[PDB]
Amino acid sequence: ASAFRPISVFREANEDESGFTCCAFSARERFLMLGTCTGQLKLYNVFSGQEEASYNCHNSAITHLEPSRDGSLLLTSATWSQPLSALWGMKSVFDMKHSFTEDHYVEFSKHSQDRVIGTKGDIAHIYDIQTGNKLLTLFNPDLANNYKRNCATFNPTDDLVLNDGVLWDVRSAQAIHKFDKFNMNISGVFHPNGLEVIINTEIWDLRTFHLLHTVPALDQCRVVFNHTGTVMYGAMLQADLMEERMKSPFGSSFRTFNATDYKPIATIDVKRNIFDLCTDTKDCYLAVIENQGSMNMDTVCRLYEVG
Amino acid sequence: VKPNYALKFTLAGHTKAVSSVKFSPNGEWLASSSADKLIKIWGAYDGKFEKTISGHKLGISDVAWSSDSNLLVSASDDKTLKIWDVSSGKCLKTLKGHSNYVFCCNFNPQSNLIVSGSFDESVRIWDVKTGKCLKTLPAHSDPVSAVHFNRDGSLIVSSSYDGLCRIWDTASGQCLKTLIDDDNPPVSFVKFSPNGKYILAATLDNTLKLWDYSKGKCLKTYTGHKNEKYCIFANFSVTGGKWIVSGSEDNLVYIWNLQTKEIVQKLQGHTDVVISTACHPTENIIASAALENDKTIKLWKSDC
Repeated sequence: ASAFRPISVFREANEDESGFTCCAFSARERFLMLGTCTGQLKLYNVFSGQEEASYNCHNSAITHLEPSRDGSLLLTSATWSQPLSALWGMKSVFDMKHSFTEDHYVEFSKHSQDRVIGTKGDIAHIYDIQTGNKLLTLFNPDLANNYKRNCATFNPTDDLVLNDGVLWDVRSAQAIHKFDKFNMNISGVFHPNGLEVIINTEIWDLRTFHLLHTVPALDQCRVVFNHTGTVMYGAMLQADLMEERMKSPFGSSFRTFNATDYKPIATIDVKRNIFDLCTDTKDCYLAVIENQGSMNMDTVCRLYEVG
Repeated sequence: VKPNYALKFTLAGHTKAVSSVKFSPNGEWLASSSADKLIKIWGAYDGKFEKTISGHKLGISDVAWSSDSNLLVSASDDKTLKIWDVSSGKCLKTLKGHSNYVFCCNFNPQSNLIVSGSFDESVRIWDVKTGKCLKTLPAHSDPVSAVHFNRDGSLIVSSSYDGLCRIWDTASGQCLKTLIDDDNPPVSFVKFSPNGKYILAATLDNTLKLWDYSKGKCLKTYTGHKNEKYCIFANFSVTGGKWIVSGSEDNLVYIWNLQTKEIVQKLQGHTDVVISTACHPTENIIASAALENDKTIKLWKSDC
């Protein structure tokens, strides 16, 4: 994953200032879901570039998507507004199923997608998709690390949760390790292989809690894997000053890492500010949202083929 | 660069305590409201004694314009809001329906809807072109200290003495959110940040907090001033540097740095509690008004 061939681009249709703000390959083949800077969820043919559907989902910019593996459900988070996070049905007709009115970030469980885990500040809320019941509430003030950009996440087998840098056993809802706070914002993800935990630049061992790796270039990055968790992608965030002018979450470049030994592969600078990036289900494509600038945002989805 | 607030013009001629000041959406005029039942206009750079408006029987706590700077809505202690033709001062309409004093009033960006908070312990959405009351929101268990509209107009932020800051869905009237500190001190002022993501809010334990109201967390807290008994109207400052400005109950007006909470500048001079301050949309200008022991306005200009 060092070569990246442009395959197609498209901008938001009918909009002088294109407002795509996040993307995710849908379970359907040739199609990408993009949330937009104005609450909307669009459906696009990643190759033709044609817009296929449009759904007003929130009344503020969409920050995060996650389509379900089976094609039937979608999660969305927003920036401000009620609900902060919503779960949508998608089988032949787009309707809301649930809504998590205070979670500013939501994500499906990993093993069987039988639970949504949502984040509110330093708190994690697991819900149940059929009913919407809050099964758990994971937080511990004696252990909280107050990560500015915390996102509670499930592990591959749903056995564990990580939230504010604390490791939780879901069966007993008992925190089983705090990882020392070494940065102000990044809370960590579980490695897809399930053997290690990546918290900002620290790669910890999940079984011994040993430091296995220092990776300075993952400082402040969000991280995304290829489907097979053999390539790692890191885009670095940017920054709190001043009022607002619709500031892109990431800078202008991203990096690829061997997912196994964290040795670097390539640095990819697209000379444009990145809002989001995602990888497909078949390991062929990386799709990136890239601001072109205006008098204040004008983004285009670029679909790259990985090499 | 730290500010250089310089006292430019002082405005006298108010019979009693003056409670609220504002600059025009154009910034050529300064509108003030007093416990003397009067609304007055002054020269928004030079401070010139303009027209003076009248018709409210009791005191007036606060005064807001519309987008085109053509109508004020005064909120009076006679349970009344009135919309005024700024050009003539001929009261356009007298909004009616609150049960007790009306203390806070404002419009939405399309200069068509009125939002009022009151001691009747409610908030109200009015129609400016007709004056009818659209909505009665049992906003709080107590008198309602501020009401504000965001840069679009689909949210109402409200203050209350019950420590409850609150956010409202205008098009529906639903209570979108409900801020609470872990404690419950009263909140005496609230407004949106000019970028809409955030909320300034004053409380009466000498506190002034900036909030991100959808994540529900306090992102900064400025202090040092005196705010224990009175509802001082505080402001942002995004003309030069990004500041935070607010009057006080030791007859001063304190300014902190927006993003570092530090006591950047102080401005003394008044004789009583500084109850109101506004900042000119364009220029780096500070207005400030105090209660009956002063009964005057005062203007400060900064190079930044």
